[PDB]
Amino acid sequence: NSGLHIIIFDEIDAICKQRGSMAGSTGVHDTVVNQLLSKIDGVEQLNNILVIGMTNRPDLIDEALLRPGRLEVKMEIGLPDEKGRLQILHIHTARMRGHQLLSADV
Amino acid sequence: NPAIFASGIIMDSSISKQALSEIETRHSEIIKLENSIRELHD
Amino acid sequence: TRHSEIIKLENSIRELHD
Amino acid sequence: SGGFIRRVTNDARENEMDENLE
Amino acid sequence: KNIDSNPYDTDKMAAEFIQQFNNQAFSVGQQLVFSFNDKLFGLLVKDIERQKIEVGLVVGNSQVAFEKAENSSLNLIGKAKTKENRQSIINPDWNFEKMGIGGLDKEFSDIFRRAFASRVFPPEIVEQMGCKHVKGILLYGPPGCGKTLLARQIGKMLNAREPKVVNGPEILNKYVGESEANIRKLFADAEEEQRRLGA
Ligand SMILES: Nc1ncnc2c1ncn2[C@@H]1O[C@H](COP(=O)(O)OP(=O)(O)OP(=O)(O)O)[C@@H](O)[C@H]1O
Repeated sequence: NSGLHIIIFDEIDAICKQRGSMAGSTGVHDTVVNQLLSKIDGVEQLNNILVIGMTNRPDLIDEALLRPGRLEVKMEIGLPDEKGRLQILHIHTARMRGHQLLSADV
Repeated sequence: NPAIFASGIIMDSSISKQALSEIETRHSEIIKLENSIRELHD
Repeated sequence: TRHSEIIKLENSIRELHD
Repeated sequence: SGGFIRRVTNDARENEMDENLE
Repeated sequence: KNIDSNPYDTDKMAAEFIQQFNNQAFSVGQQLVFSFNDKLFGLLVKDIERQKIEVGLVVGNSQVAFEKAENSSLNLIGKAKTKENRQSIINPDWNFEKMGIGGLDKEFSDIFRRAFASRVFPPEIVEQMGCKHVKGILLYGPPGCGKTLLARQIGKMLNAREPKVVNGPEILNKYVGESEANIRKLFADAEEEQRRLGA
C-alpha cells in the first residue's frame, strides 16, 4: 500500500555502455553499471518504481540491462506518415484558427 | 601512432571525524589537570 | 594502562591536597 | 605505565607528549 | 527478550537443576523457573519415573532430560535428549521443489554432493581422515538463468541462520582503509563466534 515513484533518464548510453571490455578506460563506468544493475533488481524486490529511458543508439546499451524483468517494453519511433503530418499541422494551427487570425485561402 | 591520454582520481586521505573527533574530545580532560596544578601552586 | 596511570595520579594529587 | 597518549596521527608531535607527561 | 541459540551442557544443566531443586516435590504439569548460565528458563514438568508417578521427589541421583519447546531455537546437546530434536542437521525438512525452481536437478545434486557431503557424516570419519573442507563456490552463465534465486534459496536450504548480503561494490569508499575496516567487520563476527565455540 504505497504510492508510485517515477525516474527519468536522458541519454542513457552516456553512463551505461558495454560492461567492462572497452579496453580504453575502466575508471568508474564498470562500477556505475554494476551498481545500477544490482540496485534496480537485486536480492530485494521493489514494486513502486518505474524507469523510462531514452536513446538514439539502441545497439550500444548493455544487453544484461535489457533482458526481461528490468527493461522489457522497447519502442522504435518512426517518421510520421501523411495523416500524422496533417494531424500535427492541425494541432499546431488550432490556436491560430481560434482567434481567426488565419486567411481563408490557407 | 603513439598518442595516449589519461584521467586520474584524487583522494581525501582518511579524516572521517572519528579519529579527529576522538582526539579533539579526549583533549578536554587535560584542562582539568591544568586547573588543578594551577590551584595547587597558588 | 591509561586508567591505571590516570587514577594513580588522581589519587596522588588528591592525597597531596588533603 | 604502558602509555599516555594514543596516536591519532603517526607524527612526531605525539611522541614527546608521552615523555613530557611522564 | 533473552533468547539464545548457544549450546547447553545438558549434564551440567541437569546437575544444577537437581542441586537447586533437591528435597523438592514435583508434579506432572508443574511449571517453574530455573537459572542456568545466568539465564532464566521456563521448565514444564512432563513425565516422571520403571513405574510412572504423578508426584515425585527430586534427589541428587535423579536425572532430568530436557525437551525444547515447539519452534524454539534452544539447542540442547549431549545425551539427555528426548523426543524429536533438530537444531544442527544438514538434512532438514527443506524440499527442493516447493521453492518453484526450474530444471536444475543435476546442478543441485552436484552442489549438495560436492559441498554439504563433508558436514553430514559424524566428526569421527573426518577427524580420522584429517582433511579440510571447501570454503568457496562460484557460478556463471548467461543472464536470467537463476543464479540469484538459486543462491538465496541455498541460503535458506542449509539449517543455519540468515546470511549477509553484499549488494554490489558498496565496499569502496573515499576514505582509504575504511574498506579494510568494513571487510574486517564483515568477518569479525564469524571469527569471534568460532573462537568462542571451538571446533
Ligand atoms: N529457472 C527459473 N525458473 C523460474 N524463474 C526464473 C528462473 N530463472 C530465472 N527466473 C526469473 O528470473 C527473475 C530475475 O532473474 P534472476 O534473479 O533469477 O537471474 P540471475 O540468474 O540472478 O541472473 P542476472 O542477475 O545475471 O540477470 C526472477 O524473478 C525469476 O522469476
